[PDB]
Amino acid sequence: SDMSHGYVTVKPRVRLHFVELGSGPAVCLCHGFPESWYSWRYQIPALAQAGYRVLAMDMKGYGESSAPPEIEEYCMEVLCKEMVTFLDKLGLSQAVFIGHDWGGMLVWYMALFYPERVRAVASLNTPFIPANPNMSPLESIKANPVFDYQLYFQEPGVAEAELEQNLSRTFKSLFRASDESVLSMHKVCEAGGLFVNSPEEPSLSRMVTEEEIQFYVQQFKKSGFRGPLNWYRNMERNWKWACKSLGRKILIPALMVTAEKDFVLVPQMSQHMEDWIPHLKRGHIEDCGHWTQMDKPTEVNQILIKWLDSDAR
Amino acid sequence: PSDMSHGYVTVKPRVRLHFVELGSGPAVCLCHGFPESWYSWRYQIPALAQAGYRVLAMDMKGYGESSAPPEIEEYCMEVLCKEMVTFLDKLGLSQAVFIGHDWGGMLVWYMALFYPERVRAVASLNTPFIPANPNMSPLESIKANPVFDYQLYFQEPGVAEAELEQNLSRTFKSLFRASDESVLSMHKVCEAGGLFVNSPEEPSLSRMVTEEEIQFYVQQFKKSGFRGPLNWYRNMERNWKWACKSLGRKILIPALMVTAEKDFVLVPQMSQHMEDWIPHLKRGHIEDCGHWTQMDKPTEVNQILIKWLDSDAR
Ligand SMILES: CN(C)C(=O)Nc1ccc(Cl)c(Cl)c1
Ligand SMILES: CN(C)C(=O)Nc1ccc(Cl)c(Cl)c1
Repeated sequence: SDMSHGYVTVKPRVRLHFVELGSGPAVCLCHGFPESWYSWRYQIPALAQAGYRVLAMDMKGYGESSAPPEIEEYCMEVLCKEMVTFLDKLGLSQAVFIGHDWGGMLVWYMALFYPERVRAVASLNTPFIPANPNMSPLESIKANPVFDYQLYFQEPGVAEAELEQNLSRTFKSLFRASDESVLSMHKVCEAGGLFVNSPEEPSLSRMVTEEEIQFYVQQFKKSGFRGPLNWYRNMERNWKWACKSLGRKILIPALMVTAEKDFVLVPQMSQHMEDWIPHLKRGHIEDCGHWTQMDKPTEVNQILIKWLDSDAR
Repeated sequence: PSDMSHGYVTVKPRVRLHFVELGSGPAVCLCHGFPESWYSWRYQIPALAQAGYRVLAMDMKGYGESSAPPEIEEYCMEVLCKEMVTFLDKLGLSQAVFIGHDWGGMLVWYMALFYPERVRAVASLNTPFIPANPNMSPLESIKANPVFDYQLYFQEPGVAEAELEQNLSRTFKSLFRASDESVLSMHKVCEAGGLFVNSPEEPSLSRMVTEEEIQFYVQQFKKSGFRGPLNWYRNMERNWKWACKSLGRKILIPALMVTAEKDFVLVPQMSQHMEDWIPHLKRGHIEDCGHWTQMDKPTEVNQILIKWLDSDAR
């Protein structure tokens, strides 16, 4: 309510919500899973004070944005085309796209398929992986044992039941520092699911407060986890769309920000990205887990502003 | 509306302001008049955005999707201006160019007077800047010129509301007309019954508007009615008292005064000697242009606004 709330209808059933702060070049912030525009809480005033027009999104299936139950509505192709329509209705020819996690995956696809609409691209934790035309996306998940949670997120209604059971428990178990993390994502089920080692009433992490956790709880009461989980349920569709580009390079200015303690989106996954992205710049945050914006907000703000002032402007 | 980006800012616990947003560049805040909408800037919105400006076309307090409290005090220039400051604060805008028409034009002058640090540049269509006379009554100023008789008719709450809400399609078809098509006789609102006495039950469509454009204003005014819009007129003494607190000071920021040759209420002669109080004042004049400036001559408005923005606001 201290924020300016924007609403853009991209499709007759799809309406995208965003918070707006500041003046200057348009900066579109895209959150990950299971997040909110609120994940960019420390970045919003910092980027606006630096001289940028901040557009922090509530991604499709999250918060005040439309959440259709259809799985097909959450493929990279549909999501990217909606983001282009979002820019068109706002009268923006270009925008700087900064994404984290699943938002980071979206921003790379936006830079690859629509470079004329992306002034500059930045990604927190998520690397740019060029699709292998000879290897199946299911084979890539099963190769590394750490991605076992993704297979558990495939069947609709299964992960939804566990994540919606107790919202306060869900966010308190997920939004933790790496040394405070008790998640065993490498071996999901036996029965317990994602939160087996986590207790019924988990302790509050050093990054978040009770008020911050309760904000995500209220937001996820509106639509649940179906929409957010459907982002994982389009692995074959996204692989086929990424194969359509093949060989082409992202020529626009780019930033890759790696997190030292992110065990799922490891910094080593970002290697050789400069071969596919010639104008790639690098950022690295030590003592930083998966929840980059929450874990090290000061380091994120400094890295983003420095790059925006030199490469995006 | 469905093709537009819709923004919402809660300025007070009971007051929420709606706006349409288009383009990138310096922030340009468009403020409509009475009994209008953000839609009155329909020709200006894509034109200023294409010219390289971030357009914020307001639904003023008491109109459309914006909050409409029944209280008269909520529509005085003091409350309205403070809410616009809060609107800029929550959007993270240090400054914005303020372009107003009619009652919105009055707002932009007060915004430039009391808050010049938040106004990059000020522009007004038809509405002049008149410094309040401390030794002259506000009620006597309206009674001096016979043309402002309709304002006295707009004072009693519920009276004008009943006539304006009776038939919304008839209301907008009788008001939104060119000067040569105008059937209104606002100088004698006492002898006859209402404002639309000379107008027929089913008035003809004006050369400036289409049937679908008239239908938009009808749908918008079904939400809150005419109480909120008419309360802008019911704060004459309160607005005069606030204007007297500034007395002596000049508007030092860049300014533009756009006069309309055929506006019989906000006559171009009312804008005379404005440069004495506004040193950096620029001028614009549209011939064959009635009260509904944006509606009447859209191409002329766009050209005058773009030329002034590129030279005085940048
Ligand atoms: C494919 N991607 C980006 C993910 O699976 N990200 C992701 C998001 C949330 C969590 Cl809790 C985990 Cl372990 C990974
Ligand atoms: C004090 N002002 C600006 C007005 O009374 N403006 C105004 C608005 C609408 C109409 Cl129909 C008329 Cl006659 C005057």
